[PDB]
Amino acid sequence: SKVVYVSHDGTRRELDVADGVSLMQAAVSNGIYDIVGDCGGSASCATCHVYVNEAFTDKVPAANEREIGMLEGVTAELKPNSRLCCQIIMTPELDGIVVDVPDRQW
Ligand code: FES
Repeated sequence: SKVVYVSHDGTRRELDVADGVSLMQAAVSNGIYDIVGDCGGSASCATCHVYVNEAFTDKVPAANEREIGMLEGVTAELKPNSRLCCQIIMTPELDGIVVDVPDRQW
């Protein structure tokens, strides 16, 4: 299923991501270096911060309490569409989801 990662400079990278893989796992394993994923995906670090495109923000499962506690500490601007992408699990229904990657994670 297609996921489009748009870097801060505007370059769009479309990856095909298998069911059940987090957007963070697909990013880090494919050289999307602007997503760090330091804690390994347990919503313990805030370094997989992305901005979910408005056409998909309400299409993905809501942020649980742990993700909310960690989003508080993102280093780039926190926005209404900020999410930790290790919390976004790919499904066929999300095909085409676009996320914009901030210019910093640390
Ligand atoms: S990889 Fe650590 S919060 Fe997402």
